Amino acid sequence: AADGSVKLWSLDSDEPVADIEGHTVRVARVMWHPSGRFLGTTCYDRSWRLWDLEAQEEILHQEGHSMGVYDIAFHQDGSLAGTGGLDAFGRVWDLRTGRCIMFLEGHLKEIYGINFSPNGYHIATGSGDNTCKVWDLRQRRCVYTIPAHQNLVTGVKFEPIHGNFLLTGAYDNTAKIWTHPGWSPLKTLAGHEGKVMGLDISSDGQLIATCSYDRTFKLWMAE
Amino acid sequence: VNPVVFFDVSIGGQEVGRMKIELFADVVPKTAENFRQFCTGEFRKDGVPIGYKGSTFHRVIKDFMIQGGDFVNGDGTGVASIYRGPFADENFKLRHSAPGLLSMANSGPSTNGCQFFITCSKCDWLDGKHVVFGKIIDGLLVMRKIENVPTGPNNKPKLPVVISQCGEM
Amino acid sequence: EYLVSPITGEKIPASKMQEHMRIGLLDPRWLEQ
Amino acid sequence: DVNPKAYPLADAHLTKKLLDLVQQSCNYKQLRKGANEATKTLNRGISEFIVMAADAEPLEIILHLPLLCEDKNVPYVFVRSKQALGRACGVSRPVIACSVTIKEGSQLKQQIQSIQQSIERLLV
Amino acid sequence: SERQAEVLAEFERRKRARQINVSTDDSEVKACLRALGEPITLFGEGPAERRERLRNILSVV
Amino acid sequence: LGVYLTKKEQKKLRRQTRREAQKELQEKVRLGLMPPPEPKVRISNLMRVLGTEAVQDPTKVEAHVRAQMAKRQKAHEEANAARKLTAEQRKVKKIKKLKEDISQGVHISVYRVRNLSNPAKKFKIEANAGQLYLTGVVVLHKDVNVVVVEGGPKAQKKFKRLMLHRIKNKCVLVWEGTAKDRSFGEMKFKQCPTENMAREHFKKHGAEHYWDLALSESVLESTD
Repeated sequence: AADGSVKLWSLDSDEPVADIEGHTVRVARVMWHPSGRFLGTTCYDRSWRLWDLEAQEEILHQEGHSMGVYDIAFHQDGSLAGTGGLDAFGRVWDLRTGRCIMFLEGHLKEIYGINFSPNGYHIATGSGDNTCKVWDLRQRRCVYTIPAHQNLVTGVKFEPIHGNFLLTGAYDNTAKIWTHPGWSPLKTLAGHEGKVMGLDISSDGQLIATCSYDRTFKLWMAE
Repeated sequence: VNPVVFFDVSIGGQEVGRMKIELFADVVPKTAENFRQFCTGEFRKDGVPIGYKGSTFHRVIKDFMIQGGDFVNGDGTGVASIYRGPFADENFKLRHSAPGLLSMANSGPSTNGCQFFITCSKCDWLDGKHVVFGKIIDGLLVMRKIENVPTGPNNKPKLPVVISQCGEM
Repeated sequence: EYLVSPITGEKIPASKMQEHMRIGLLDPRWLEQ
Repeated sequence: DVNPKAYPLADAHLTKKLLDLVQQSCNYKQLRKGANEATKTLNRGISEFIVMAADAEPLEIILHLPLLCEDKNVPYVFVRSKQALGRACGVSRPVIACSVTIKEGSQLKQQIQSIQQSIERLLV
Repeated sequence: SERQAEVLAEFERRKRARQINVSTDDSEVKACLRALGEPITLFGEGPAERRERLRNILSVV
Repeated sequence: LGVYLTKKEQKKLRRQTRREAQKELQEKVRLGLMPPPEPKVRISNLMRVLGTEAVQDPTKVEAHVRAQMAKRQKAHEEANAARKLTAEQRKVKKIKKLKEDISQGVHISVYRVRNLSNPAKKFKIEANAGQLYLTGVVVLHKDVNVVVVEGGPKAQKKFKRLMLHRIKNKCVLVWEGTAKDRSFGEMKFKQCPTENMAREHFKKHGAEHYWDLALSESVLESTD
C-alpha cells in the first residue's frame, strides 16, 4: 500500500498473514523473486529492500538512485535485477555479487514500466516521456526505442513463455501489442474509459487482463 | 541575558547624558518586569504608557543616595507597580555594598513601588531592608553629577533633575 | 519557504507573508490620525 | 514530505503555472473559492479541474474532493501552500480548495487543457 | 542662505526615507536597532513608531 | 515563487503611491522648489479663469489657453512616445523572441499525412516551422508524408492545431512525446520513393522508428 507496510495474504484468509514493516515512504512496487524466497520492495525512499520468507529480515537495502525507486524487475534466472528509479535512471544490480552492472540511461521522465525478457538478453524500460527503450544485456546498449503511445507508459510486460509480443499500456486509454522483437502494434486495445494503470499477460498467452482508471477490468480473449 | 535599560538624565534643563542600568532578572524578576513595564509601557491606565518616563529624583543626599522615580506624587510618596499596588521583596541575596546599584526604595516590608534609589556608596544598613533591582553598567558620571547636585530642605534638589527619555537597551 | 515581496522588492519568509502585506501598506495617515 | 496525504501535490515548476492560471481564471470570472464551492461545481458538472492545498488543518475537510473528482471525472491536483493559493484566488484569506469552471467561448481553453494534461501526468 | 540648504537637506532626507525598504518583522527591526545602537523603545513608542524610527535612522545613516 | 496581491491590495498600493507623489508636489510648492501650479484651463474653462482678461485681449487669451492645452498634450504625447521607445528595441527582438524555454526537453510530434501533393501546404508548414523556431523534417513517399517537428511546448501546441484544424487524405499524429536532445536540423524537404531510402535517412539521426510506425499505420489502415 502507500503507507509503507507490506501485507502477505493467502488464498483462503481475508486477513493478511504477515505484516512486513520497516518502510515509511510510499511502497511503489513489490515483486517476489522467481525462486520464491526473496521479495523486492521498491519505495519512494530512494532505496530498495529485500525480504525473505524463512528470515523476514532486511537482506539488502541497496540505495544508489537519486530519486525513489518506482519499479523493480528481476531476471528470469534470478541472477540480476533491474531496478528503475524516478530520476530517469535504471541500475541492473547483481543478486549474487551485490554491484551495479548496467546503467539504463537515456530516458527523460520517470520510468514506470520495466520487465526483463524471458529469453535472458533483452530488457524493456518504459518511461513517462511517451517512449519505451528496449536494450540488450549482451550488446550492452539500447537496441531500439518504441514510441508506443503519447502518454506516460505505466505498463510494460512481455509474454512469460517466450516473449514474442510486448504489451505497452499508457495513460492514453489504449494498449498496444508491439511484438517484443517485432515491436508492431499488431492490435490496439481500445475501449478503456480511463488511463490504463496496470496490465498483465497470462501464463499460457491466451488472455490479457488490463486494469484501467475507470475501476473496471478488461480481458483480451481470442475469437 | 539580563535586560538592560537606559535613562537620559536632564538636570536643570541640561542633558547630562544617558545612564545604562541593567536589571538583574535572575535575582529579581519582579523588579525587572516592573522596570521593563515602566520603561516603555503598552497600556497601564485607560490605554496610557504610564511609567518612569518624565519622572524626577525627589531626594539627593550627596555620597549617600539618589532616590526618586515617583511618577504618582513626584515627591517620593507615590507607590505604583505592575502588580496593581505594592509588592513584596524578591530576595535579600543582593547587597548595596557597591556604588551604582539601583534598589527599590520603600517605606518598609512589602512596600516597594516605582521609587528607585541609586546608592552613591556602600550602605551596610540598607542590606536586607530593600532589594537591589539592578546595577549601573554605564553612565556612572551622570549619576555622580546628579548625586552631587545642590539639595535644599529634606534633601530636595533646588534644580529640576528629571528623566527626559527612558527605554530598554 | 521564501517569497518575493510585491510591495517592497525583497525576499521574506513565507510564514510572515500575511503580516508583511498587512503592515507593509499601513497608511501613515492612520498613524497621524 | 510534510504531508503524505498530498498525493496530488505538484512540484515547484508546476505550481507556478497552476497559480498563474488560477489568477487568470479569476480575472475572467471563472474561479470558485472554498471547498464548498468546489463541491458544488463538481456536483453541477461545471468544473474542469480542482486545485487544493496540502496544509489544511485536518486535511480531511478537502479529502472528499478527490473522491468526488474521480466520481465526476474531473482532474485534481494538490499544492503545498494554502496562503499562495488564496493569493492566486485574489483573496487575502487562505484558500484550501479552488475550482475552475467551464465557460462557453472562453479564451483560457488551451491553457485549461495544458494544465489538465499536466495534472493527469502527475497522477500515477 | 544656509536655511534653504538645510530645508532642502531635510526634504531630500524625507524623499530618501520614502524609498527605503524596511522589514516589517518586529523581531528583525529590534535586531537591527540593537545592531545600530539606538534604543528599542523611546517614550512608550509602538511597533509602527519603532518602524518609523528605524526608517529615519537608516535615512540619516 | 511569486505572490499575487489582491485587487483591494492593489487599490491600496496605488492610492498610497499617488498620495505620496501628491504630497511630494505639495511640499515642493510649499518650500518654493517648484512654482505654484497654474489653473488648468480648457476652452469651456476659458471664461471662468481668464474671463476678465478675455474681453480686453480675447485672441491673446485664446492663444495662451491653447498653448497651455498643447503643452499639456505635448507632455502626454512625449511621455507615451518616450515609453514607446522601449518597444523600439524590445520588439521583434525582446517581445517576440521567446523560444518557449526549450532547454531540458524538446516536444516531438510526428504526423502522417496521406496526400501532401500541394506545395502551398508545405510552404505554410515551412513558414510555421521557421516562424515558431521549431526544428524538424518532412519525408515524402507513396501516399506517406511523415512530418516530424521537434520544438518547444507552445510551438508544438501551435503546430498540432495548425496541421489538424487549420490545414486539410487525413492527418493523424502518430507519436507525440519528448526527447533528451535534438536529432533533426533545420526545416528541409526530402522525397524518397523507396521505403529503404527514407529508413536509411531516418536512421542517420536515430529516429528510424518514425518510418516504421508510419508504415505500420498505413498497413493497419489498408488491412481493415
